[PDB]
Amino acid sequence: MGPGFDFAQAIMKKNTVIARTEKGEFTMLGVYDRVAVIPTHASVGEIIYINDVETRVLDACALRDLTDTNLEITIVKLDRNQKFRDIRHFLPRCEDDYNDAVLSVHTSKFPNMYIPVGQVTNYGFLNLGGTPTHRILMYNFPTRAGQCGGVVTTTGKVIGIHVGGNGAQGFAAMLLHSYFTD
Ligand SMILES: Cc1ccc(CNC(=O)C2CCC2)cn1
Repeated sequence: MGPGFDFAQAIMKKNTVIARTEKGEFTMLGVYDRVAVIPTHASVGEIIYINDVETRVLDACALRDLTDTNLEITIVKLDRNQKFRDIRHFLPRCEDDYNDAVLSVHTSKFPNMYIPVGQVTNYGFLNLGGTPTHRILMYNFPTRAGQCGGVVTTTGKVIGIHVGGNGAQGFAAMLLHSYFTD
């Protein structure tokens, strides 16, 4: 409907796949080459389904900060025959607050879904499903089951992936440029 949504749809059409693990279907953001991200609670194994194709996982790393605190981001390298458009130049370099964000989801259950979530707070610490978690972004939208892995964007930036909510607020893990240097 506006430049926020246009940015969102562009990231969603070229840089997302549907990932299926034993814990469900997730929106999965492709970042560059064969490297994508997913919430760590997806419990990625040796094999994952990508758009319903059986795919070997070449590497998976659950990120933690230098205090050894969960960040809820798993970086996955897929044995896929095709590279993602490199979007690393849309990743923020630092922890920050944002205005006017969109949360975008693409699954069997929620195809082509775009939610204007509004102001995003650098919340920091969250007890997420009983796990101490850092670098959490917060937005005042009642997000629901099925939205985990959804991409959080502003105009010009891919800032996070949706990892949970409490019925009134939603929570995203930050994406930082430093996670994807090579
Ligand atoms: C569906 C669609 C595709 C591309 C575009 C043009 N803008 C971009 O490519 C953005 C830079 C990162 C995403 C707009 N809408």
